[PDB]
Amino acid sequence: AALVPGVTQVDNKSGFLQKRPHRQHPGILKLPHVRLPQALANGAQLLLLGSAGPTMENQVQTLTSYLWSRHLPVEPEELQRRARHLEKKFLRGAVLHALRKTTYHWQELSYTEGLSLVYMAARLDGGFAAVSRAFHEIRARNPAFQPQTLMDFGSGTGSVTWAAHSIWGQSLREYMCVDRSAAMLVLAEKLLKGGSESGEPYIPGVFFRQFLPVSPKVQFDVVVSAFSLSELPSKADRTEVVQTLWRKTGHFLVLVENGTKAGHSLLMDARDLVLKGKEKSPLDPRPGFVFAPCPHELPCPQLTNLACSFSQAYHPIPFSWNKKPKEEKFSMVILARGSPEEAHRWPRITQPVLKRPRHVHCHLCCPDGHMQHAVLTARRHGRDLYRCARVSSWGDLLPVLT
Amino acid sequence: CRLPPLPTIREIIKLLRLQAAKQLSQNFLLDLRLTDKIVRKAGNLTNAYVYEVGPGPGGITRSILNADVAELLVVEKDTRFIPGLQMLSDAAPGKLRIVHGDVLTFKVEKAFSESLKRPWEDDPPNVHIIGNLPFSVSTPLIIKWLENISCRDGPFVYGRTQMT
Amino acid sequence: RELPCAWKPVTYEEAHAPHYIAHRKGWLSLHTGNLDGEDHAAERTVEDVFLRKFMWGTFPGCLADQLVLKRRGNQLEICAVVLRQLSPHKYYFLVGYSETLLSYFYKCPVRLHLQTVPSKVVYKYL
RNA sequence: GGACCUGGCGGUGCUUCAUAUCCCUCUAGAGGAGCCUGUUCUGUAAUCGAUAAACCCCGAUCAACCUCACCACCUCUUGCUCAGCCUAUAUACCGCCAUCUUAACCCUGAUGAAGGCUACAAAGUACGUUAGGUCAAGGUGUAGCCCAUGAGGUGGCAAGAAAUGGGCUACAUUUUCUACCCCAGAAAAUUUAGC
Ligand SMILES: C[S@@+](CC[C@H](N)C(=O)[O-])C[C@H]1O[C@@H](n2cnc3c(N)ncnc32)[C@H](O)[C@@H]1O
Ligand code: SF4
Ligand SMILES: [Mg+2]
Ligand SMILES: [Mg+2]
Repeated sequence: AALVPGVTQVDNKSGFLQKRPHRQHPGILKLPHVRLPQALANGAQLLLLGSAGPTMENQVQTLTSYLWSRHLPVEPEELQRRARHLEKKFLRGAVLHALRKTTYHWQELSYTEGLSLVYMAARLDGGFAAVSRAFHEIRARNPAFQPQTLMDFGSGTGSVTWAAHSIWGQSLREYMCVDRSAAMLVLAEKLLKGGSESGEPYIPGVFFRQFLPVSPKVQFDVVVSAFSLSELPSKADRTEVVQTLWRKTGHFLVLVENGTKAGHSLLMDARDLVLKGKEKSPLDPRPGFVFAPCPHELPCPQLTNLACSFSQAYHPIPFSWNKKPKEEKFSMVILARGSPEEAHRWPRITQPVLKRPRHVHCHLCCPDGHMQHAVLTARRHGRDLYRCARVSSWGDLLPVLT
Repeated sequence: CRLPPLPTIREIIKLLRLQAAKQLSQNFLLDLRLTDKIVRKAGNLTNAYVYEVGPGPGGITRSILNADVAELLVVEKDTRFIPGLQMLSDAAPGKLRIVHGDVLTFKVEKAFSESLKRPWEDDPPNVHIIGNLPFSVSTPLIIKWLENISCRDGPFVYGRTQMT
Repeated sequence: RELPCAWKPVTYEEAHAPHYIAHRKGWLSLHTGNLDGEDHAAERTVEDVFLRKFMWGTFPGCLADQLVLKRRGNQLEICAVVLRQLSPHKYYFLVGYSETLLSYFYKCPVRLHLQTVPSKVVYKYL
């Protein structure tokens, strides 16, 4: 509960309210509709001139829905509890058949040359928008940050590399991109060279590797994993990767997944793993804290039954099936080295803001670790804070103190 | 120091625009532990001036840079490795000077300062040469430098400069 | 124990696909509503939906096969095919109950024509 | 360490052809005017925000001198009826739509790994899932505010500029108007599909 009617007041630092309107309040983090770079948009279409007919529309849709509805692989432990429960009810072959149903069949996707094109036509634009929104968080609240180095685990189509260039292009000097699939690496380099096998890379310093380097000595300023931890075959694999990524993180670790229950639970495992440091004597002894979106390091209050996701509207790459703008629903967590900058953390709006006559509905994750459904009105809370919430939107911060 | 990663053989092949692993016509030492061993056998390079020949990918260059040298002069014949060496130089400000040219014709007597010139009868003059060159180029080079030692000129204007 | 370790007969009607409804399969419900000029096809459809639900809920595990809902004027003949597992007295009790309840629900003289079979009559296997 | 067996070659090149998809080939348009929109930037205290709820009554339509929404100011409240709000919730249920998951035998090799064909013939035969959408032709509950999320009043608000995406109109001589429904008289470059 970070909203007490009549007690909580807006936080006026930098002499905000006097010096600026309410529509530009510092908790505003909304990003206008994302347009991809023309070089990327042109390159993607050129690579698809061979086959972009009616079959491709069906293929792109099938892949998009399949990836969206994927569940995390069922760990064995979950499997025996389901097995015994069905066993007691029946009282082995019958149980297994009843276990093939009511359980999710998780399969590896071998990203070959064919399925790599379908992925690029389905997730390049969507993935780019989600990562751009995540990076906007780091820029907006810390505009002095000028990273010189970046690593991207699970670099399928290079969306992270392009998004990082659009924000920190004047200071980044190295883009390490890791991806086990040869075809995806082949596709990602074509996209940097204007969609042709021969050309000059549009971004300088991109390094492509097939295996994740494992060494605490080499440490990157921004480590990014976007829509990649969901492709790992088990929780042990996710545990090992996230530990390595954190060990090689210099300032910020940006993890982004789908805005589903499977995605959100995945990131809360990684969030707890980094926060609950287990290494006895790490090379980098600095602690970790959640830079965004959580205003606390306490357990997620929405992880029980609900999820936590955010939305970013973007303009899809022109195709035979992309006409109207789309929305990218994603889950994110950003983990930063060091300690929180100050004690004046602000609630996060984690759900669409509903504007109604003279009152506004905001669902806030508060610094104390609890969600608060606040209906803000001018009479109860005040003219200033009501106007701040009137202009706020999904994924913004609410500047409230005491 | 934060130096860029050593290029891999695939990156080397693409950089040389060969598109294959058979038309390379060259061998590289892409193991930093062996290059560390070589630079260790080269002696104590603390605040020393090193003349490197035939770097290529730059494993020897990185190993020398990790040693606390004062200034590393690097002469490379192939232009295609110069961007990588320039990234290396950007990583280490002021410790790397890249020159394009042939080691068989490059003039080293002018490269370094005249204050490093010590008498012949004294100890070696804090200037070292290190090299992993093609075997078709090291024999002419050593013959040329043996002549220079006989004349106490060229790289040996500074004194009894040591070579590895 | 681990995911890698974890990872049919048909009747005549079940066997046939929909595109045989006028070639090999027939029609279960029969009424004049859908004909050109005739009215209340939607009402007859709703009647059939409720009636099938209620027959399947009143004779659980007894119906070997789908019903046949025939209509002559007011008359509503439910020609169902059932099994011989449940006792005959319960068949009679249920028949009386269902006829009376459906007659008072549709306000028409509903009737039942059960046909018991020793077991489901298989046509083939799919 | 010697000999042998099955291999896989996530294989690599050339030779020939089948060589349809895609090429060439054929038809047709798709630039330009005028207005309405999607997105961006700028600006405001504010919403070029909406009419099972207004102008508009040739087509359409914009702001209407309407009401709701917004901004700045104010007033009342035990009020209406143990008042009132459409305020949230299908991220509560149901319904409805949609996503995803759910062989045997016989021979050969000395009875080794192993192998088995010739036609004028030589061992071969047989339901769950979803921070899903929908509160417009549908329901059952659950929460909120009640000196205000209720009821009123006084003023204001009715944007500006591009680059690109889409859409609507007229665009003619093989045409147009009258009579007829065809023998009359007067006018004046890329692409995109398609067989
Ligand atoms: C779903 S794509 C991520 C897309 C990318 N982040 C983007 O924004 O476009 C995941 C990639 O990770 C790779 N991958 C899967 N398992 C991996 C592993 N164990 N180690 C390294 N890469 C892996 C796959 O080859 C695949 O290309
Ligand atoms: S912002 Fe709040 S609800 Fe979302 S993941 Fe963080 S703690 Fe959970
Ligand atoms: Mg829902
Ligand atoms: Mg208005």
